[PDB]
Amino acid sequence: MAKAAAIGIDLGTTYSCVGVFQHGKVEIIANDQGNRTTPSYVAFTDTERLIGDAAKNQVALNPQNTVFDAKRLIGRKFGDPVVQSDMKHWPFQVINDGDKPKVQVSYKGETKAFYPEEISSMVLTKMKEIAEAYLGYPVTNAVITVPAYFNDSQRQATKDAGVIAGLNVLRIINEPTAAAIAYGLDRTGKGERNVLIFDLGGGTFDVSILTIDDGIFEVKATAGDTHLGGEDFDNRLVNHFVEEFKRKHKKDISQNKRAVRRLRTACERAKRTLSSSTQASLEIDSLFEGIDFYTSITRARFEELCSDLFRSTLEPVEKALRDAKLDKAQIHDLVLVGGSTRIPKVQKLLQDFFNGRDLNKSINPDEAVAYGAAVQAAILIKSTR
Ligand SMILES: Nc1ncnc2c1nc(Cl)n2[C@@H]1O[C@H](CO)[C@@H](O)[C@H]1O
Repeated sequence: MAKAAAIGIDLGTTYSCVGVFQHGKVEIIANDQGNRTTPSYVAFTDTERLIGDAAKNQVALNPQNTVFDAKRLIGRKFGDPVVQSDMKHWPFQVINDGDKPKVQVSYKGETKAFYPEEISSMVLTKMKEIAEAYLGYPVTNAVITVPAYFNDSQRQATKDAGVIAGLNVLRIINEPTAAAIAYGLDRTGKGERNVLIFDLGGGTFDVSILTIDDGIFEVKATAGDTHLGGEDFDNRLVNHFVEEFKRKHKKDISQNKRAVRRLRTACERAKRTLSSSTQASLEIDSLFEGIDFYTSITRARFEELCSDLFRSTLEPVEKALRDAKLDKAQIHDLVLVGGSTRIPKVQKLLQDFFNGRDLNKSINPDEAVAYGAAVQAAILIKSTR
């Protein structure tokens, strides 16, 4: 029953996703708000702890006590220059507990501090409960994914997050490996198969090159930008619309925190529409000083606004190829991961770079990692019996 069942969890930087493999198919499980992915956010309020959508939904009202980006801290020492640099950009407090970072917040009127693995365990507990509501019984066996570049300390702290969350961690597997499994790229028989995974998420960009030799995965190269993602594209749209509001009304809205956040969420929404329509409409009632902001933007203008950022995704692709010592024509498969890979201009730039090649994109790119983890979790629980 429950003991013969296992879930696959993509514990992402900005969003998490859970899947289950049963009756010959992967089911990506929707949360209680009907969303197939859940924000990797934990909010501490005057009455409760919120996880996911409810936590992300009140981030503007409670920024000091809304934790996100715990994955950037997990398995790291406080003195790590990555931690010291990131801390300057977070509205929540990060404290030092014997060279270990803790996020410090106000919860039910009291000061509390949490290890990154405790924050990530709250996200994992939510994914576990989302799976349990779908299945109708508690599932505790899980495969949890991590970036291919995670070291042993980061892998161990992710496993620790799983244990705190009440999950039996069958295995910690690499995100690009789970994506290659999702497309069945490890079941093509014999001979070395070179796979490139292009993973453009909400806040990070990862390029991975893998060689699959008779089911055995080998990481040949990892490249990318840990601070490039979908939210940089939302921010480019925001600057455009702030400048358009200034041209139409001779008013600067950039200082009105509420106006900027309402514009940001509307921009993120319009950006998604631009992946399937050649225009998107913004409909903001009373954006600033009672002025409605009803406008539109073409896909051509959005592509111009992010042109340099889209083009920058090709440097880590070239870098990964040189590190792996492979030319373009030596790559057998190209896999898209992350919601931002739905952007037509991004697909076109990657396909043209690989000389007109087809892209593996039939699986929802923000779901491919959980899909593969779910497949692996099923194989692993079956072998355990
Ligand atoms: N249809 C889409 N067109 C463009 N961007 C998209 C799309 N869907 C998602 Cl999710 N994202 C973005 O992916 C990230 C999460 O993986 C977020 O930045 C989200 O906006």
